[PDB]
Formats: sequence, structure tokens, C-alpha cells
Amino acid sequence: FFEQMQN
Amino acid sequence: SIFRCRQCGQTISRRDWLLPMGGDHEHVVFNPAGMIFRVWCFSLAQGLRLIGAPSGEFSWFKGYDWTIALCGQCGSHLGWHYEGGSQPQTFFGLIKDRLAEGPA
Ligand SMILES: [Zn+2]
Repeated sequence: FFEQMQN
Repeated sequence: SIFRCRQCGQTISRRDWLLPMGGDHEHVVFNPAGMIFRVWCFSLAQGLRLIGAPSGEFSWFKGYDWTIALCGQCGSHLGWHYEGGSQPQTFFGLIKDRLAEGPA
């Protein structure tokens, strides 16, 4: 999940 | 003229608060996981929850550090808060298709 939210 | 979270209706921003960063409010960008986002820049937003501490890594906007912005109500990823920069110091990059536009 965190990977998909990184800018 | 206002933008709400598409998932739950939380009030997030306003059309009046669109910010043309580098000439345009709209930036099409991808992250290291290859996700593409249509990001709309806003001066101001509300109803968000900023998670973690700011990071300059992979920043799409020169001189700015980002924190992930979730909907403060439903926890949906809505974009990023940008800070640590100049003119302006801070702004929000919100994912257009995660917002619903409608009457005030
Ligand atoms: Zn929401």
C-alpha cells in the first residue's frame, strides 16, 4: 500500500 | 465549485483554490511503483489527514517535500501536501479522479 501512495 | 472525497463526501477543497504551479493547475506524473496520477494543485485543502514526515525523495515539484494526504474521514489516498519550498512555501497536489466536484 505505501508504495502506491508515494509521490 | 467545491471538491469532496469521492468515497465518502468529506469536504476537501474549492475550484477558487486551484493553483497554476509552473503555468498549469494540472500535472500528469508517475511514482516509483509506476502509478500515473492526474494531479490538480490547490493553494489550500481541508478534511485531510497528513501521515508521516515530509520527504524530498522523487518529489515532482522542485524544492518541495511531500507528505501523503488521506481523506480525514474515510482514509482514502487523495494526494500529497507539499512544503519546504518557495513561492509558495506550501500547497496540495490532489488526485483529480479521487475528488467529486459539485455545488457549494
Ligand atoms: Zn473520504
